[PDB]
Amino acid sequence: FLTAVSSIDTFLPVLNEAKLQWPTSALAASSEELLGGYVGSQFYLQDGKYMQFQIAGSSNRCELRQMIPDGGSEIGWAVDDGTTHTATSSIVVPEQVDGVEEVTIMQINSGEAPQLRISWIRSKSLDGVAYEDFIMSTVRIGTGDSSDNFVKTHLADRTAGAMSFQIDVKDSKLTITVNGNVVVNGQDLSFWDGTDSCYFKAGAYNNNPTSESATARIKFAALAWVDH
Ligand SMILES: O=C(O)[C@H]1O[C@@H](O[C@H]2[C@H](O)[C@H](O)[C@H](O[C@H]3[C@H](O)[C@H](O)[C@@H](O)O[C@@H]3C(=O)O)O[C@@H]2C(=O)O)[C@@H](O)[C@@H](O)[C@@H]1O
Repeated sequence: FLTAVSSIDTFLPVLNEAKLQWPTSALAASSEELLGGYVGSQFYLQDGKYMQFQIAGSSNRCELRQMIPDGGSEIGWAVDDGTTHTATSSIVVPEQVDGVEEVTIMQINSGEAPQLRISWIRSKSLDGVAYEDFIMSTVRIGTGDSSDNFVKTHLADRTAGAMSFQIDVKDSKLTITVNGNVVVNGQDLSFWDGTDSCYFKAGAYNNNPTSESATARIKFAALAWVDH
């Protein structure tokens, strides 16, 4: 028997502003369904306190997608609309099983391309330095495929305990704070000026696994998205 995330109060504010995509982008459960006790092995309350996402398969996901609150439709905002768009979370990333290589855990996405992904990464060299078992940001500065279209940053090595995140977008600039420490300040997002389709996401999006059956697993102790 699995306990529903909505059975406690911690996640109700964000569930009231999200739909869940599982196991792919096109298969969704509404905010109303989440508030109404949606539960499954893919999305359940773990140890009485974690909103836990699980997903296997290349590019599959179990992921919340920001909605207008109170039964509203899909949100779309802009990096340059004057409002500060903020996502906060507290995440326990457990040890990922063999075959899981990268798990996107928070995003800014849009109708054009992902402006930002925060992901757990098994192993990667960045700017001549090798990192392992760590949390990375990937920011798009163009629409192409080559590395010049991205800015990738080591944020923090994965910790045993919960790790806090804050993503702030204001006036075409991005700041990321991890465990209270600024790890990106004032990253330019002006390429995306006028893109009015941006939205936050969070959960587990499984990128480039080496096994189709290996299940990514991510635990949220807190998640909120706000505007101000
Ligand atoms: O050497 C590197 O830096 C790696 O980057 C690879 O190309 C990446 C690309 O930089 C980026 O991470 C992209 O991200 C996509 C993501 O995985 C999801 O599929 C979805 O969110 O869309 C993202 C996007 O298009 O922005 O994925 C590719 C990738 O192949 O994983 C390669 O250049 C490779 O050399 C290397 O692993």
